[PDB]
Amino acid sequence: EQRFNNFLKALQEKVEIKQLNHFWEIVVQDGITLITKEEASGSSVTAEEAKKF
Repeated sequence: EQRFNNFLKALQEKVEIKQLNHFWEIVVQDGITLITKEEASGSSVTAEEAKKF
């Protein structure tokens, strides 16, 4: 859970800089579901609320 969670955070941060003809804007509007890492609690929910927007 935690290793893939921080990996997901790293890769979503990385994809959040490629400004192309199509990019993570679709992933932005994909915020209808879990788009931020969550391991058990604590830093998980805090990072979720921080990266919700």
